Amino acid sequence: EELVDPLTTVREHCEQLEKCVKARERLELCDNRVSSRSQTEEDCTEELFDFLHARDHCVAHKLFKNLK
Amino acid sequence: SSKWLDGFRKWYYNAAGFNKLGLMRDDTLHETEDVKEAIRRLPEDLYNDRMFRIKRALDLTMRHQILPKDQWTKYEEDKFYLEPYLKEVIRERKEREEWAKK
Amino acid sequence: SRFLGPRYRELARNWIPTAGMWGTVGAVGLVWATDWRLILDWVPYINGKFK
Amino acid sequence: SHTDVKVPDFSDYRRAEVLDSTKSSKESSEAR
Amino acid sequence: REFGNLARIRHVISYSLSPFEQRAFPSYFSKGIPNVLRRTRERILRVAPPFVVVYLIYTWGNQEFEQSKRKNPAMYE
Amino acid sequence: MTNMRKTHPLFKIINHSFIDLPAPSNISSWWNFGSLLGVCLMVQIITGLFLAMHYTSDTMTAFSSVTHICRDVNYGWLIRYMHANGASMFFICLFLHVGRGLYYGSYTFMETWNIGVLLLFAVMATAFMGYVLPWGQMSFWGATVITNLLSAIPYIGTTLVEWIWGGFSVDKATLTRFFAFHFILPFIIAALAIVHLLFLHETGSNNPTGLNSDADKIPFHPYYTIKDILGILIMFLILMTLVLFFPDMLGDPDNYMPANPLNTPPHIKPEWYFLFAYAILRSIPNKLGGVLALILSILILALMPFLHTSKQRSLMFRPITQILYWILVANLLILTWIGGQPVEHPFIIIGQLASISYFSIILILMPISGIIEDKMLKLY
Amino acid sequence: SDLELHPPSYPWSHRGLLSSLDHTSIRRGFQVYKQVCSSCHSMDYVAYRHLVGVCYTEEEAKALAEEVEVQDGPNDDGEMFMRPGKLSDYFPKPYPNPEAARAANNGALPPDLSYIVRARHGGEDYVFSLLTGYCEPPTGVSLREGLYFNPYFPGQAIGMAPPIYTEVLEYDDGTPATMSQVAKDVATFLRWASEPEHDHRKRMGLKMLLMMGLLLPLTYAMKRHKWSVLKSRKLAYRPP
Amino acid sequence: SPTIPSRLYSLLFRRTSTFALTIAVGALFFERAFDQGADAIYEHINEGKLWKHIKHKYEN
Ligand code: HEC
Ligand code: HEM
Ligand code: HEM
Repeated sequence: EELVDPLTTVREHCEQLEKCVKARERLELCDNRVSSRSQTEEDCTEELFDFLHARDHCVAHKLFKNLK
Repeated sequence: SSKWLDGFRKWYYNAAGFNKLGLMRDDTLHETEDVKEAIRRLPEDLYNDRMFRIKRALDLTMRHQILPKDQWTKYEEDKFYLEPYLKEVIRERKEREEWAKK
Repeated sequence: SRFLGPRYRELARNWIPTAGMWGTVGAVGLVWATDWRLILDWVPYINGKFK
Repeated sequence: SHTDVKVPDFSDYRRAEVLDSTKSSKESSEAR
Repeated sequence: REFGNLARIRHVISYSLSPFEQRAFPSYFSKGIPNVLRRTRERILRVAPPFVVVYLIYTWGNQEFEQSKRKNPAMYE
Repeated sequence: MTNMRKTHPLFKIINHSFIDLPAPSNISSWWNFGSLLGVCLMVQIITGLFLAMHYTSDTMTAFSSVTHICRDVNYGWLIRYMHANGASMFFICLFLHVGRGLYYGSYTFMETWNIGVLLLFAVMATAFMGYVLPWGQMSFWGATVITNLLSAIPYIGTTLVEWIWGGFSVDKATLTRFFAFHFILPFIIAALAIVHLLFLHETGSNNPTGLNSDADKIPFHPYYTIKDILGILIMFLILMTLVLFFPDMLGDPDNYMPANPLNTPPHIKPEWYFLFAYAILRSIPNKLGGVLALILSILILALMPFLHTSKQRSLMFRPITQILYWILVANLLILTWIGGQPVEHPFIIIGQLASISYFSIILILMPISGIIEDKMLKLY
Repeated sequence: SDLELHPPSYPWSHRGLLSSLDHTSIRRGFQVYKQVCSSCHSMDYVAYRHLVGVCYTEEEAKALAEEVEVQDGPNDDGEMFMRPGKLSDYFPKPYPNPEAARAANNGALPPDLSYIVRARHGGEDYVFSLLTGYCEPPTGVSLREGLYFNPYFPGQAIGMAPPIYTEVLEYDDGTPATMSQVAKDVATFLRWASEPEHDHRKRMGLKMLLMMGLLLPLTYAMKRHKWSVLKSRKLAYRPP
Repeated sequence: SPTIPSRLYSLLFRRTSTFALTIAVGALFFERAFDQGADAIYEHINEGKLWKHIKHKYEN
């Protein structure tokens, strides 16, 4: 807890990147869509995968300079 | 009409590429038994001309080059020298096949 | 059309019995080599060995 | 005639050491 | 069949120079680049468009496959 | 004093076959691939000989033996990846060999073409059994796939698959007999290659223009000696960069797991050089129809010399048939790709149309193109 | 679902065509494997004799081989005894048979990590993404206990608990043992275990490119020299 | 006017036996020189990553 993670700093910076901002907007849209309905089989794996692809791509550009 | 067909034949003659090597249609005919009979029935000067044209085409293909556009053979000047000999050989072969069938 | 003609037709007619006998030779050899049940359970003697 | 048979010019392929017709050989053959 | 009696050739003269006396790369670029460009010009129309439509239907098939894996928002009623 | 080179019997056979052979002076780099195939065969023989020197054909010890070759044997990783990438290079050279034969009208050498087709079958069987040999997951499952596809034959298939299996599935006996066959069959390939070269030397060699090359012929040595040496050096460059930098892009990662009968792979595919036949067999929706489509799609190369309806041998002066041939090569690329991805939408219709177009081009469209090409050149 | 999440292309220190591995990173990854990953996974094709020469001194490898106890035998009366390990011994099995591994790991079988990089799509990128990609499941994805949501795992329901976190072990170099650092080190170690011939193969390739960049222009020059007789040959036809 | 290829031909490239001797001696010396140069290039590309670069920390 004392040692901050370079991983999570890069993660939050890539959240601040705007393509991932739009991806999180779709994520909350899917979350409210699924949560405001019972007896449904829809999950938010598609939007989560799109967000994770974009954000992990940003991380893969901009992570390993912080590691030894 | 016939003029459009002649023009399209000219375009195909340019697109075929054997005019760029100085060859002719009878030069580029594949040598089957009837074709070999036609070449053996050819006179001496036409035989020498054909073999020199084939040799020059092989040399140009070896060097991966073509003749200059001045020295390309033209569609109007493409002589059909092997056509009568080939037609006679085909006629004789068809006569032999008909006699063998009957 | 090289093989289509009266001389070739009658040559083929002469060669039907020989080709048919050769086909019979090949068929009998195939049954004997493979020990085919579907044929060999109809001849009298060879029925004995299959029990 | 066979006297009309003349060897064509080869200067587009020939090396620089023997490019001159008036200059003798056997002084650059070892180098080549 | 042997190298001595293959074909009958008359009145043909061949001239060749010594490899030790002529260059191995005689103007390799100046008349080498135009020859390659000429060969490409002669045989580019018969080769390229088939691979172009390979690329087109390759991209179309991958796009259609990914759209098939994409979920369809029509299950609500 | 005598000329020993053309007097000594073995020496005069070597001289008449390889040294003083009258070769066409204008054959391009596409004529290096026969010698490339021979050199690839020798490289495969040597590398597989060392792999079998350090390899055990036991189901329990096949994978551990392969790992022992890769890790413990000195440069055994180099030998194994030389073997695998040489199989990829062997099939590349085979495909370019067949492409040269189709484009430049070399199939008119009918017996040489048929011996080549038999060589192609033998090499495909050799490479299939060799891919089965490391006993990986994809090796075992591809073996089961191919043997069941053979078992699709009515009234013969079940007995033949039990006979080839040595049991009821791919197992100890199947792996051991596949090792024996994979060892022995390249020597049959070599003997058939001597037969191939013997028939070719009987008929002579073919020039790219398709004409009579006897007007201008040169000795094979030193011209094609140094040309084939340059081709061997370039082929070694590609093979060694494939071994030392990209050793797994033509391989399969699922082959690095032990063969589990209980666990299936996610997507089962054969090697990349079986992919067009795999795609057409997936395209025809019948087991007997699929295996017959595979068999006919390889035998149609032997059927090829009876489809020559043109008075020109090579496609050098045949632009319409050139376009059709390049569409055929493009369709083979599509078939390799469709064998790549699994059998889903739209790969169903893409593979079906690819197979139908492939057969239609190679059977119907090319002779019709040759006929109208002769009509356009005013031959009849 | 049926989708797969492709791991991204991370800039490893060995991703270049002439770049070798970071041997200190392989050391830290081996320490991570020994102190964390060895309790469930097996590495039966890698030994301490493989470790010596690229990561550890012979004495250090002997010490960390003798710190574990291995089963050996038989002795004179025929009884399986236990002895300290040696260099030639391989890494010890945490389970004697895969069925015991399935019993002790809630049905899931932990695969052998001697070829996992060469046997998974992506390799070390996949290993890094799987180890650092643990996240809460989204809405509508109900996962029973014993399974954890992981987007990079095919099927998205892995049977692996999150094995590494911040300060999960102590490094001997003083390197901060964060999640990303531990994952990168263990991915480098797993890449080495999958391809022990990595740096040697890269050196072979460098020598091959230098050698072939020497040979190919010169061999081409020899070919053009021999073929210069024909490529400059002139033909004349003189009929009478 | 005698150049370096001229001296090389007049001394070593004339006879086949001394040609082969030149090839063998050049093979020995070029094997050593090429191995040294390619190894040094590899070390300079991978400074600070190899075991021969990091063994001094963990030895003695
Ligand atoms: C016991 C709690 C384990 C620890 C410690 C480690 N792993 Fe593991 N792993 C474990 C199980 C039970 C499984 C099977 C899960 C499944 O659903 O199959 C795994 C699997 C893996 C895999 C394979 C993933 C795949 O898609 O095949 C990998 C690559 C993996 N584990 C990596 C890994 C590493 C690097 C570890 C050390 C940090 C590690 N695991 C520890 C059980 C356990
Ligand atoms: C192990 C397999 C093979 C070997 C060792 C082999 C060997 C050779 C060699 C050395 C040549 C002469 C060099 C050349 O023309 O490229 C040649 C040419 C030829 N090959 Fe093959 N070949 C093999 C497979 C095939 C296949 C698969 C085919 C066709 C389907 C084939 C058909 C031909 C033909 C027709 C020629 C003559 C080409 C010409 O005359 O120009 N061969 N082969
Ligand atoms: C005398 C000749 C040959 C012998 C003795 C031989 C032997 C072997 C052995 C022992 C293996 C197991 C090693 C391994 O799995 O990597 C193997 C694998 C293999 N063989 Fe051969 N082989 C020969 C020729 C060939 C030929 C001619 C081909 C293809 C044209 C071929 C293709 C393969 C392939 C693809 C593998 C799989 C390699 C892998 O998956 O890593 N082999 N062979």
